[PDB]
Amino acid sequence: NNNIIKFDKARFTVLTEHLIRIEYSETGEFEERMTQMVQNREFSEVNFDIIEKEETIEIITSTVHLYYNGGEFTNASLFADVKFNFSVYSNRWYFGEKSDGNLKGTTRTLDMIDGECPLEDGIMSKNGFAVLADKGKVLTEVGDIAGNSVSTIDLYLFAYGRDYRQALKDFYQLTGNTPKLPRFALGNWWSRYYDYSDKSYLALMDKFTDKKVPLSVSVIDMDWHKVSEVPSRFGSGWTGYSWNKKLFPNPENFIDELHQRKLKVTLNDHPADGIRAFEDPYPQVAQTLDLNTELEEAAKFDFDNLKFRKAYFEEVHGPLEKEGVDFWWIDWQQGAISKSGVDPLWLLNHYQYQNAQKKHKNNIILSRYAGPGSHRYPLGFSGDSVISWASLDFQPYFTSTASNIGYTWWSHDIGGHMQGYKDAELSLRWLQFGVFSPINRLHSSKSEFTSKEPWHFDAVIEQSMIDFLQLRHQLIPYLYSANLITASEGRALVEPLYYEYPMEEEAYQHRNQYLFGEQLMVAPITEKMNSLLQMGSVEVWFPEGTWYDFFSGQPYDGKVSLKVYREITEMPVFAKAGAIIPLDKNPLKKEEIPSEIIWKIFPGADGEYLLLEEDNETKAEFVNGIFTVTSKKESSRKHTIIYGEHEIVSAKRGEFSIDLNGKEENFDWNFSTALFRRLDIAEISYEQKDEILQQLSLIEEHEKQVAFIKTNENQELQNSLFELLYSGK
Amino acid sequence: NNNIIKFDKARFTVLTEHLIRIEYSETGEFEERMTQMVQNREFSEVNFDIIEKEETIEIITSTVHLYYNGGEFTNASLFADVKFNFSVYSNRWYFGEKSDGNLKGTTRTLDMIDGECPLEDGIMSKNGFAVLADKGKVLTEVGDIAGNSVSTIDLYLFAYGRDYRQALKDFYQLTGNTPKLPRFALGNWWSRYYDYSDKSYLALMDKFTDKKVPLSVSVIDMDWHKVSEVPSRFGSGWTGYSWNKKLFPNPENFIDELHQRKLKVTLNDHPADGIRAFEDPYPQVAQTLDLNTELEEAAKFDFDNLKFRKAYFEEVHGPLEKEGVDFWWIDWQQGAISKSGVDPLWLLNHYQYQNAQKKHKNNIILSRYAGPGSHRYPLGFSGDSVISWASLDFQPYFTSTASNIGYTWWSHDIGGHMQGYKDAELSLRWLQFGVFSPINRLHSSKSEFTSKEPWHFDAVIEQSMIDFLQLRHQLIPYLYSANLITASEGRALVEPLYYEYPMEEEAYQHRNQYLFGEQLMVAPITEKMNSLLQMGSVEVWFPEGTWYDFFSGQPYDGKVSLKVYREITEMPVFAKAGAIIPLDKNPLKKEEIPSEIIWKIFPGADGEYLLLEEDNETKAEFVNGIFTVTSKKESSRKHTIIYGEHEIVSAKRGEFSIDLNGKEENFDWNFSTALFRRLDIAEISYEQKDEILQQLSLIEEHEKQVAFIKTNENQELQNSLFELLYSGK
Repeated sequence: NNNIIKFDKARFTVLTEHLIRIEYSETGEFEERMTQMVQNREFSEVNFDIIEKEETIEIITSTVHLYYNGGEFTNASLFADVKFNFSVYSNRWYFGEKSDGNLKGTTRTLDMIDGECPLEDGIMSKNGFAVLADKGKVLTEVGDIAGNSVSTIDLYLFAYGRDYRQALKDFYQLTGNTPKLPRFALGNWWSRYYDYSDKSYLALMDKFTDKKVPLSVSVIDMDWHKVSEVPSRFGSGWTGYSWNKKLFPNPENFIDELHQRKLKVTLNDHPADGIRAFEDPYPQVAQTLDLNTELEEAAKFDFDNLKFRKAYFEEVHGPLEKEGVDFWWIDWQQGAISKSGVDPLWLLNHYQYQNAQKKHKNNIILSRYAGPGSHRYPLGFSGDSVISWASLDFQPYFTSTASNIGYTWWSHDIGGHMQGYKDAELSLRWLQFGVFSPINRLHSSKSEFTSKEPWHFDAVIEQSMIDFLQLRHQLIPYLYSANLITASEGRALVEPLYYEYPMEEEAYQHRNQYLFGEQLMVAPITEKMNSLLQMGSVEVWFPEGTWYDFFSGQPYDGKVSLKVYREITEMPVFAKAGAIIPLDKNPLKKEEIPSEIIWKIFPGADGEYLLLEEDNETKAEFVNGIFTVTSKKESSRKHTIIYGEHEIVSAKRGEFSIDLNGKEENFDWNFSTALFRRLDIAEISYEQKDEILQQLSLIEEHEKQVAFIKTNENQELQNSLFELLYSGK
Repeated sequence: NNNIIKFDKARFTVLTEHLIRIEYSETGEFEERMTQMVQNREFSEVNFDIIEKEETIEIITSTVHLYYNGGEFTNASLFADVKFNFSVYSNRWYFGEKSDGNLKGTTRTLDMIDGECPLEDGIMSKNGFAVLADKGKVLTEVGDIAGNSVSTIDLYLFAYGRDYRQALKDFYQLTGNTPKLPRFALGNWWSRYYDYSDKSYLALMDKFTDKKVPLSVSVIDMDWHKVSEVPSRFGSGWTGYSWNKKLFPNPENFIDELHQRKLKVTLNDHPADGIRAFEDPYPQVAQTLDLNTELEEAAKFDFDNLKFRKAYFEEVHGPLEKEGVDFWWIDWQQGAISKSGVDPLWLLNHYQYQNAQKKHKNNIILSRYAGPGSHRYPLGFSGDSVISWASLDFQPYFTSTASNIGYTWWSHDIGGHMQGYKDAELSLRWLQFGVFSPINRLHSSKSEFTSKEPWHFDAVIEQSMIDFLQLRHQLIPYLYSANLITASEGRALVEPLYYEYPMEEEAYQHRNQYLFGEQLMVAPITEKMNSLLQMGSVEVWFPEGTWYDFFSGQPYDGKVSLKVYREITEMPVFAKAGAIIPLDKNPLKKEEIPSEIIWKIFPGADGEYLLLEEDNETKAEFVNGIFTVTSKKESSRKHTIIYGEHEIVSAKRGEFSIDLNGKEENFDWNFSTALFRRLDIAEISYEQKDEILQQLSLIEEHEKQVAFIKTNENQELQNSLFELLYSGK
């Protein structure tokens, strides 16, 4: 290509104006094969300039000067200046050195993490550049490990400035797009490390139905297989591939019952102790792998070994798949050691994801993060988080930041995995976040005390959990459409604020705040409520424009940073004037695609929404007060229209256009009602409640209502009252 | 041997079913010579299985699968699975990696340690396996350093599960048994970093006698030699080999006076500055080592050098030994550097222990820990601990954990060495521990304020210290018998609870609690007393069975974890029903072996005790209430029998049998007396004392006495009263 330049023992490939591959080869041969990370180096031709001398080369694009002075790559011989002024003297990359500015990415797991842990770098930087080292093995054409690259140094310099979305799109072009998820992945999952029987698991699935909680996925954790029944001469029962016949006497019939309830079924797989001589598949595996059965030779876990992988997929998983297991939960915690030097977690996710496509279209796994490019193998499984306010407070930041290395389908144990402390409000706050996260999978530890069942809790917590779990299914149309946008356009469902607002300092100062698809902005509450107010709070940054609480219609004039207060049953989620959000009208109804969609419109601006589905595209447009719905293909689907407060049209078939210029724009939300409710629940003096209600009702001028609350001795009560006055301004 | 297998460049030796040597050699030659650590690889033949293929080998014993995949040893090529289920996924050893579970061992020294310090691994693990790397030099047949092993990797995989005592016995078979100590080592030692004269040292030894404190050892610290009198051109006076003639004008006569008092004598040796030209032995050493005397060439410390070692033993130590020095206190603090790569501390302990056997049978040194196998050179000397409650609180755990690397004769500075803070109760608690430790050596810093003399303190502390110092000499028969059991059977005097109770979780949760020989269980108090109770406390785990306070007879029904309270003058030490403890009846009487033994019997079960002595074995048996004493050889020894409370037989000669079925089984200890004493000393309100005494006397039902104390506002007083109610149940 004209986009390739060789100099001394180095090779430079200008992939985009903002992305340069940098290689070193001792042997004069450079690597064309794919790697664990890189799937594609075919990019459209771009313009750049070169200054090539006897001893030095300079490559010049719109955004970077890359310099190479010959010899081995050192911090002195290989370095780059960006053509940006985001910093005073952090604008230079030096080979092998770290600079300030990296917005971070993700890490393997939250196992044993109570609150924060360190993250790896991503490709996004406030200073406009990042280097992504390719240290992986080469692949063959069909995707097996081929050994060591002949490019013994192979780097990708990203110099996208603060065009983070383009950086991520081009990262997906280099490393491969995220595959499409199946719609079932986006519903509620039930999971618990608990020794259910077939009977008690079905009873619980039937109780969810009776309780009006919709589920898409039934997880069965490790007590599906033998555990205490494993003789100790074999080691533990952590790894298992044999049903516990007491609990599951007829596994296929049990899985058939979950399938009749329209559930997908996954089993926990702890692979590290392989297939030992007590296991039901051991005689077949022993025959295939020529094991010494009289010395009970184990088929040890070895995902570098083609014959082992084949026996694992065909003879260990295969029989369980025939019984109706839909996909695999790979729960790998036993380290990064293999003879090849490839992390066994990477070998599991890569080969198991590929194997899962044989039985079902667009199938998934559930496994931990295996490094850059491992987004090709959804879903992410963060693991054994400690049950704490601190863990919840980290998790939104964790989730949105992961988009910076393209890993956009994290599934967290909703409510936390293990250890930690009981607090029903923590459980409820965690579920609110989970509903507005990539995947909503309830899971817990082996404790008798950690079930995430809503009815574990009091009547208030129970009803709120059921409400949010129903909301998750209402959101599946929006989630599935965003999923197809991830797969086709390389846009994350969960974005940090700085993707949309890269030049706004406040977009970097609200770590737990994020965009959720294109129409919603979420600010989860991740701190225990103030008992004096009976409300939790978070500081929300409202960008320029008019924003509405998604639930209440409470309005906010951006741009402003404002502390917002919500009761434990309520979550801060916001939509702009002109937002159009589809919702399943029948979230409890078992059906492949919604028979009815609610179009929820926020007045005050034009807008539009494209609902992508398996077999259709439906465009909702709101222009000069006219709402129009059209689709590629016709269907019997019935559309409901909600304009602000009011249901305008109920269950109307086919394409149509309705004029909403006539209709009531304003939500009911009003200062006086909200004021009365905040004062009423507060655990403060009745004399203070009486004085605040009286004075805020009597005082007419907005500035004097604010002066009145400014004298209040309760500082947090001032901030709560200020939120209502700001919304009522 | 059939117990030897070669594969690729590796050699495996199956020493036991649970112990495998693993070697790598580039040259095809493997090491048969002894090392600093390993003295013996002759073990009886054992059965095991092999699966040997073209590219891999598996060795299978009753407890482990060892795998080697060929090539250099890496975490991928060399690894082992244990045949135990003590953990879910910590059952695999990987070459060069650490696993969870190690119960730890010991470290060189407590120099400058205030409380806890990190310890090295031992051979014991809760998960059932440990690797002990042999990184030492090879020895010649006679025990000199021969250079580098030809086994450039040489490892010992221990896979004993929780059979910790067998692991330790087989470690002693590999590394050599601990030698027998001499009986004098087990008595009280006096030491102080203080510039005594011959006259003032003898006066102090005569004051111990007048004060009824028995001593076995007289330590003379570094002010024995010139210190301030050393010209500064030579460096410091820390190293010295020349008597200070002002303080010791006639050293042999002074040592003769200590010998007439039946004391053994040791001098501090700081070896690091060698033999400099001012020293009394320098002219002889200079002649032997061909030094340049007109340039005052020093004989620098060089224990790699055969001629230096010979001149050190014969011409430096030899003259002081002729004056009557019995053994050497090696106080080495000057680092681990030598030309050979052997730690100078190891060279000192190895060669000085060997040299000490020339002048006396079963002689000792006193020196810091020099790594695995250095138990062959007793005694351990932990050094310059900081005087603190924190240091004392670490020391029992430190001492029992050291058994896990076979280093079972730690001598700690009793009361702490230096710095820290005055607290007479800390001094008394420390001496209580020391009496129930491997060695009871009182020692202190150069301060005018840190003497460990009992009469330094008030009359209460003084009497209690004298009482415990007398108890140490009463215990010498028991200690000397345990010493011969260490030397002959490889059983530690001090064991962690988990040696006896490996499957009891509570045996891992009482770090300062230990077995002391086979008949006593000790729970030292290592925290300042609660001034409200005037008592200190420790949580004691009582194993299954009936236990008695060794001192009071207070009973405890196991299994239970119970906080116990003792006045500062009292120590928690416990014996089971059926325990038989010999005691010297005449601890102040200077005599080589006790002329009279008290047999202290705890009623309620059968038992037995074997008293091993220099020239006799005496068996005490208690079966169906009949007490029998027999011996290999006859003697004039007189036996006293104490059955629970009562002296049954006084000063009876020879073999005999007495029936104790007739005699009073029960101790005097009673709830009411103990209750009155705890309330009486407590610094609480008299109204509370009156109400507790009245209500606990009136309320008849045990459950209602416990309910009454459960309402007490003083939580620690509740726990103290609960201990008495539990013992009275």
